[PDB]
Amino acid sequence: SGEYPTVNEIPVGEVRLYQIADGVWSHIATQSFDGAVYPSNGLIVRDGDELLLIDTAWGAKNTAALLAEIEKQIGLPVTRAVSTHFHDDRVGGVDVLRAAGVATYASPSTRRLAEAEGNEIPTHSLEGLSSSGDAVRFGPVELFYPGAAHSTDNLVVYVPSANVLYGGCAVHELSSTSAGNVADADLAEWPTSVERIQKHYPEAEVVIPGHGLPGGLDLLQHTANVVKAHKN
Ligand SMILES: C[C@@H](c1cccc2c(-c3ccc(CS(C)(=O)=O)c(F)c3)c(C(=O)O)[nH]c12)N1C[C@@H](CCCN)OC1=O
Ligand SMILES: [Zn+2]
Ligand SMILES: [Zn+2]
Repeated sequence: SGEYPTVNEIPVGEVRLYQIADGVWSHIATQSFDGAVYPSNGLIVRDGDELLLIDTAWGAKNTAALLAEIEKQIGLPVTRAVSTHFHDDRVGGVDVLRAAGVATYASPSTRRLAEAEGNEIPTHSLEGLSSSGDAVRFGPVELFYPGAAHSTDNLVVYVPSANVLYGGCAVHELSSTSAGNVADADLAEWPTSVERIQKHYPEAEVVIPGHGLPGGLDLLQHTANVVKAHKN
């Protein structure tokens, strides 16, 4: 009934949308992994009479449910998707998208990592993002490569019309007590990468983490804090 939906409020397989700003929504889904249930976020950005999707809903059936929820709540076609790193909460569902008319994109790094680790593989490579600090425009967003953080390939997304910063899994929610799943993380580089985000997007008004509740710019500093304390 209007608050941001949390992990215990979304059964695995169902998707909810949350209006962030005019023409900007997050999507929230839940998934089981190693015997625990986790929420995850993605983004939807209105692109004229089309929609740009950022990240899958963490699995094929969740991503089919995402498409159905978008048609119910928004009713515009998803034409393009970007995955912001290679893990299953970002690319799991790319095959569903690709069979539903969606052109799927990721950096070449993400594509190579997804292929090597047996995850689903976006079709199109996003050049111009291979050095930290790089930025490119993609429809109504800017894609930014901050450097290694949660993963070496992680991208963040800015919606300039709304000053919405979608951090993906390089950014954690304020309640987080650790740096999440650090399997592929670079804990030493992560604070430097967060500093790059902070410097590049100082006018962000909403910051959305890869998992959990959106907030303001404090999510970036909180992320740096928990990552440094995790590493130590
Ligand atoms: C599929 C993904 C994965 C699965 C399950 C959980 C997560 C979490 C996670 C965990 C805890 C918290 C709460 S908290 C900040 O308070 O600790 C959280 F917010 C997020 C993250 C993330 O942190 O983004 N991701 C997860 N996987 C799998 C793995 C693949 C490695 C392949 N080489 O790595 C990875 O990320
Ligand atoms: Zn990840
Ligand atoms: Zn994640």
